[PDB]
Amino acid sequence: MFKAVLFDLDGVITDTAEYHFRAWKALAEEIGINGVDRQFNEQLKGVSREDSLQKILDLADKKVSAEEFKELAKRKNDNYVKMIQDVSPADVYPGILQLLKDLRSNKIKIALASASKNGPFLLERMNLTGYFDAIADPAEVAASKPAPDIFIAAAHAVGVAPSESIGLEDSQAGIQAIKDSGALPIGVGRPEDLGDDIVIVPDTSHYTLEFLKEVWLQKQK
Ligand SMILES: [Mg+2]
Repeated sequence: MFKAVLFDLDGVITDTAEYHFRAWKALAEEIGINGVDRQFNEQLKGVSREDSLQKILDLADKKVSAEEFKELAKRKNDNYVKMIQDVSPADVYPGILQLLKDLRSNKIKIALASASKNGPFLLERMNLTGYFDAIADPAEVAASKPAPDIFIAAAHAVGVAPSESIGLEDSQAGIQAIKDSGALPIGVGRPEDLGDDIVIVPDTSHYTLEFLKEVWLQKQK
């Protein structure tokens, strides 16, 4: 039986991409760049802060200095911090709170496996701090997803080996990170984006303790 569940933040617990979008839209409007709409936000999914800023500058074929590029990326981060003050328990994805309650009552460890520098603050905004046993130590993460580092760190933070854990993710890079950590991946999303080899669920409402137990026992063959 598994002893821990390692949670990714964006796309599993909540939608932080929406707040990243509002941050980028605020920056674009300030510097006078049109086109940062909902359809453009899809080109920013799973893309780094630097490459995302470049895509926004590309919308106006705008060239900036290395110093101004750094300043704009900083200004976006400041915008993001202001945007996330609005995160509330209403932001929690369906089924996640009940899963957290069920894991805690069954003495199964809960860890946050996120590359977010605002992870604990977001859990606090969502009233989820009491369910989390530990957050992955950023000092033990040398490389990001697809590298297994973050999931290995999350498992270790709750006192378990990755092999005794289940990892929940919405991205292909994150699924690969769980696989290489030794933990069992259960993905969330469309089969067109994630692939056949692992167990995938359409949405987070399917992430029940009953289902996690079933999948775990099935993969012990
Ligand atoms: Mg994610």
